[PDB]
This record gives sequence, structure tokens and C-alpha cells, in this order.
Amino acid sequence: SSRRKWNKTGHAVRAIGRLSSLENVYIKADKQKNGIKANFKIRHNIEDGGVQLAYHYQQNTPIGDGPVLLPDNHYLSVQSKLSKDPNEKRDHMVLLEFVTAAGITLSKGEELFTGVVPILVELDGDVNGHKFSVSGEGEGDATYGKLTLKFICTTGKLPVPWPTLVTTLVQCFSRYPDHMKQHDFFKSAMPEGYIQERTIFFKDDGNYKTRAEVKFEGDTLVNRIELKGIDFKEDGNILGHKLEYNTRDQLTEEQIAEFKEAFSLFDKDGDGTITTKELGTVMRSLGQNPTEAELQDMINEVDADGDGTIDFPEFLTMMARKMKDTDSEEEIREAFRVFDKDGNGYISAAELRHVMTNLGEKLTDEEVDEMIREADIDGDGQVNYEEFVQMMT
Amino acid sequence: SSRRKWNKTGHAVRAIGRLSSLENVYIKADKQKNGIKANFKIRHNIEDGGVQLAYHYQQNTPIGDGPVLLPDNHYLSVQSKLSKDPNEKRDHMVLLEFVTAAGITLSKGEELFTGVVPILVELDGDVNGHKFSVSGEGEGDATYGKLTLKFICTTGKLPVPWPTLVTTLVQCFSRYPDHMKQHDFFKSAMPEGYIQERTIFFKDDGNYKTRAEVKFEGDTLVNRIELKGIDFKEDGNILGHKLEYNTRDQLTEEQIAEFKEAFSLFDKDGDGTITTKELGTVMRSLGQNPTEAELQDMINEVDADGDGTIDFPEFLTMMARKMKDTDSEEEIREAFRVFDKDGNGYISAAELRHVMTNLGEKLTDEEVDEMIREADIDGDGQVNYEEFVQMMT
Ligand SMILES: [Ca+2]
Ligand SMILES: [Ca+2]
Ligand SMILES: [Ca+2]
Ligand SMILES: [Ca+2]
Ligand SMILES: [Ca+2]
Ligand SMILES: [Ca+2]
Ligand SMILES: [Ca+2]
Ligand SMILES: [Ca+2]
Repeated sequence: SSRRKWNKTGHAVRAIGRLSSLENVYIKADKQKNGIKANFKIRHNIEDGGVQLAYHYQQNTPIGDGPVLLPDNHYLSVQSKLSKDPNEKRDHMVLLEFVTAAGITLSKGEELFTGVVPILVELDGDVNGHKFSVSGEGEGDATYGKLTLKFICTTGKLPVPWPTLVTTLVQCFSRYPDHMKQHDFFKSAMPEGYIQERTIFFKDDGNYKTRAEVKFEGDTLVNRIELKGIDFKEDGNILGHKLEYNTRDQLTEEQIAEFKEAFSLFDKDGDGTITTKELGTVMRSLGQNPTEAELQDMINEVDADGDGTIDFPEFLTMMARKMKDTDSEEEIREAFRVFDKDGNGYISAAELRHVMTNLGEKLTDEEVDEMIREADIDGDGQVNYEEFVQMMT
Repeated sequence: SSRRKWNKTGHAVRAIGRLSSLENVYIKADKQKNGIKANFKIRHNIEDGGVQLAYHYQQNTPIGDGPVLLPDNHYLSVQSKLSKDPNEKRDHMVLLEFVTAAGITLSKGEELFTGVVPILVELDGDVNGHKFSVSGEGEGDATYGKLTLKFICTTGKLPVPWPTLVTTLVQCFSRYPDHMKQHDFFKSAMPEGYIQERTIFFKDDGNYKTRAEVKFEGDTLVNRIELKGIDFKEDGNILGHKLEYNTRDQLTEEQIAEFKEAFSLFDKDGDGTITTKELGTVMRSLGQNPTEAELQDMINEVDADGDGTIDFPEFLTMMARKMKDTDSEEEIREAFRVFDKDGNGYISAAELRHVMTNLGEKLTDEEVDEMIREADIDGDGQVNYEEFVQMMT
């Protein structure tokens, strides 16, 4: 059938497409410059359709003279969410990002990143002679590869789209798993820092050239940037502001924080990854005693990088994944049965307290009572299955 | 917030659940019996809600005396689709399955499975003294881990649900990737065959005990089975026929075959996996010349087992994955541009012929014309973007 032929051919051509949209940041050593180089491409959606490609070429070199770590080839995987602050009248961008290194199979500088670190970002820009400045502030938590920042245009209206400045506006906050610690150039250059340079080519339009110094200034990690843009088209997608601001309709920041809180219950040592030991501990606390081999089988089924642990993005993938309605309903049934330890059909305050304390939460009886109250539609002091379903929905 | 607490706790409890629903068939050597053992659990959905668990314990030993391969620990991953033949009046089950071995990181008997092999299945059963028989016929294609069979109840009405007999009713058709060939017990026992025994425990209900001989009889692979079921409840989920027949609403058999046809265009040697060399060949034919390292990066992004190639289930996952509407639209735009080699906005018969011949299809001009005709709504002899969109939708 001609329709059969079109389908099978279309699938093949689309498969080529899915394979070659490499979204990752590919890093390799630049031994001559005692640093690293990277290349990657960003796909900016165009309002009302189409994509604007931005080809990135990157080089980093240390600012100071102490030895640094030069890596084997690897990549960073980035998930970014852009949003707006409803009360902010200035031109602005709120950003949440998670970045994790991978691609390799299983000190001083590192130690500076074990907790939450305040960030300042300053950019001075000139695009086609339009001068502008951006200031940003927020925090990074490398344990999770997490960045949270807000940026403001301090010169009025930004003359380019905010998404085009994301990559310019601190790869030292990437999570490198334990087996790749010796490949983390960025933290190895700290505190003295590194210079990051890029050229960014917007296809069929102009380019940005950037130079940044990234370093500690006391206890703050500061990214100070100069940007020059040339050859842009006045009514192209960049100077003409034709790019979409955010992706429809990425899972909410709130939901991410809820998942992070949940993840923390498993990651007992706060190292940003769940091990078989940690998963066993949680399961034991709730009365289930799988063997070490069974725990490893469990983790493997969701361990996308084969490092044998579950990191936060891997946990998010597992939790974000599409379930058939029947399956979602049964998963909620099963969760109810975990809470309802005596199997009588009602979750009591005692039972709730037991589950939360065993997971490792610290709640008073009064806090547990308030949780029951929020769910207890019929006022009997316990949470039945219908009430539980509404709470989880 | 109490709602925040419920969410975060619910997520944790559901995460435990997602981790521990190990669906895979876990295999290990049974050195004393010169064979293998396996254990796994099947979740049968109950009509109107709930799941009926079926705990499987399995042992296999060779029928003949020639040496066999005893494996390191590993697993099989199974995707099954059940359907009904609209013209079949007998109680019946149509089954499509894909089974692939994994879990290990990177002769005579094997050779018997390089092409499509006809299968006969015969079962004689006794459940709570209800005697019944099943006959099945179809084909297996181990290159893809693929089985296609139809089964009939030859004694009238089947006294148990068809899904409960699936695992009973030829693991020699599993795909073992090249790096795991020395761990394939099942093919190593051929042609003389193996005995497969199981006990299957249906929670809160009875059990099946099975014994099967699996072997070649001439050029047909035959699975001859005796099944005894005891301790079933008359109005339980099994004898009471309370189990759902098929999963809502798995991607169609037709669509799978279309994807298989597409996959075959890449898998030039017909070995059931796409290598970097093969992907490069296809991309080259269409005018794109990525380096070997780039091809490896491409494959890695979708290579879920880290073997460095893409097998058919991995291809299906890649193609089945949820895309945002904007992304789906842009992927179709991009595919149009591949077909429209001269960029004039119209795909000509010449251009279509070029794409299909380069992918490795063999079509006459008349067949290409018929494809254009099916898509060419406005009768100008070419396919414009709107026409292409309707064809791909
Ligand atoms: Ca941990
Ligand atoms: Ca992992
Ligand atoms: Ca209870
Ligand atoms: Ca209640
Ligand atoms: Ca091949
Ligand atoms: Ca693979
Ligand atoms: Ca054309
Ligand atoms: Ca036309």
C-alpha cells in the first residue's frame, strides 16, 4: 500500500532526525591551553513555528597557576525551566536548571561545592551596537546539579530574547558522579576560577562572542561576562524578538521541589544519589526486606547511566513517566496499603505517623493530625481509600 | 503545608512501588541440573480494578547429552500484545511478543534460529479437575526476539483466562545480543531441546504446575506442555474469569510492523541491531556525513543497554516516546526538508524516488507515482508541505 510506504519511509526519516538532535554539551580536554573545549547546539523554538539553531563553540582555561583536572571525553545533560516573577516590572528571567555529567562508564576545589553556594552574575553586552547589561543572583547546589537564579535587565528593555542568553549567563555547579570526579575541570580550577569563552552562531543570523571570568569572590561564586553580537538582522528572530520564552508546559517547579523532598528521604547521606544500601534502608523501615541482589536489580531497571545508583534526574524521569490510567489507579491503591498497616481500610493518625517517621521525617502529633484533617472529608478521624485518592489526585 | 507533606510522602511511597515492580524474567545457572532457573512475577489486571499477582518459579534442563551453555546471571525483558481474530468463533488468543536478554555489560544451536522458524504448541491441562487442551501455531524470529502465534482452545470453552497461560504457552526465541551469546542456554540445547518446568502461584488462589518439552521436530520448533492446576477458588479471579484480556490500549500491531519495516532500512545486515557503521551508511546516503565519534554519541543517547547499538525494542522506545505538539510539528517540518532536496517547497516524484532508493527500498517509477498520487490532494503532481503533513498525520 502506498500509505504503508509513506509511513515506513516517514518513520525512517524521523528516526534519523531523533538521533541527530544531540542536545548534550560535549566536553573534551584542550591540553595545550591546560583546559577544556566544548561544542553543542541549542534549538530555540520560534513563535508560531520553526526552530532557530544556535551552534556553540566553547573553550575554558584556568585563571590561576595551580594544577587542574583535564578530562576524558564526556558530556553534560541539561534540563532548564524558564519562568516569570508575577510581581517583577523589570525585564527579567527566572531560571531553574539541573545539569549532570555522564558518558564515562564505571579535592580543594570540589569541597567548595558540597553545600548551597550563592551566585552573582554580571553581563555587559553590545549586540549590533545596542548596549545592555544584566544582573543575576541565586544559588547553586552541585550535589544535585541544581541552579536557581533570577536575572534582570538593568538597562531597560533587553534587546535580545532571554532564551538566547541562557547558556552565557557556571558549569562548576554540574553534578559529576563519584566515578567521574577526576574529570571535573570546572571545580578543579576553583577558587581562583576559569575563563570561559564562546562563539554562538545563530543560523541565518548573527553571532555572539563571549568572554567570562568565573571565580569565587569570598564565599560567592561570581560569573562576570562581556558579550559582543555582530551581523544580526533587524527583523530576524533575535533582534525581532520572535523566539518563544518557555516550553509548553514543562512540569511545574512546585512539583519538582516535591520530588526533591521525596528524593531526600531516600538519599540519607545527602550526596545526591540513592544507593542500594539507602534504598534497602527505606524499604526495611517500611517492613520490606529485599536482598542486595534484588535491590541492585531494582535500581538497574531505572539506572539510565549504569553507575548503579539513582540520581535526582533519574528519579525525576522515573516519577514523571506516563502510566496508563489503570496502572496509576493501582499504584495509588498499592500506596494506600502501605499507609494502612493493619489493613482495615482506614489510615489512622498512628499509622500516618509511623510511615512518616520511618521514612525519616520529623513530625509532631499535632502536625500528623493536621495532615489527617486536610484529607478527612467525613470527619471520622481517619483517611479511607476514597479520601486518600482525592488527596493523591 | 499539610498538602505539601502528603504529596512528598505519597511520592516516596509510590517511588518504592515503581522500583519494586521488577517485571523482568531473572535467569541464573543451575549447575547441578546442567541447566538454568528463573523467577519472576506477572501482574494480571483484574476487571474493574486491582491486580492478580502470579509468582513464577522456573527450571530448565537439557533433553540431550551434548554440552550446553550455562549463563551468568541476567534477565529477559518482555513486551507482549494480546488480540482477538474477528473471524474466529473458537475460544482463542492471538499473541505478539518481543523478548530481549540484557543485564550483562560489554553455534550449532544458534544457527538454527537465524531466520524465521515455524512453531507448534500443544497443551493438555487439568485445573481443579476441569480438563482442557490448547493448540497453537505461528512463527518465531529470534533476530528480533519476535514471536507471533495464534492459540485455540480445542476442547470448547477455556476454563481459565487466556492471559494466565501466556507464560506457559519458547525462550529459545529471545534475542541475545552478540556480547551475551555465550549465556544463551536455550539455543545451546537445540536441536535436541530442553524440559521446562514451572510452578505458578496465583496469590490468594490456586497454582499451576507445568512441564514442557521444547525441541525441534524436523524444521518446526515444538512446545509440548502438561499443566495441572490445584486449589483454585470457584469464584476467584481465575476460575471466575475476572481478569482483563488486553492492555489498554497498546500501540497497534500495524504500527509495530511499520516501525519494523523502517528499522530494516537501517539494519543493513539483518542481524537485528543498528551499528554506528549502519547508521552512518544511511545518513551518508541522504547527504549527511557525521564522524564515527558523532555517530557513537548519537547512538549512546538512545542505547538503553549500553551495548553501543540500537536493537528493535530500543528503536521502538525511541519512536514511541511522547513529544510536545510543537516538537512533533517541527519534526515533520524537518522530515519534509529531507524529502524536498532542492528546497522549493514541493516533493517531486524524482525526489521521492531518490530518498527511497537511498534508504535502500526497491521501487519502480510507477510505484513512486502511486505514492505521490495518494498524497497529492491538489493534483499538481508533487507533494507540498500541507499535503505532507496530512500524509504523516
Ligand atoms: Ca546517597
Ligand atoms: Ca544512575
Ligand atoms: Ca488502618
Ligand atoms: Ca475519614
Ligand atoms: Ca545490523
Ligand atoms: Ca543497545
Ligand atoms: Ca523539491
Ligand atoms: Ca500537490
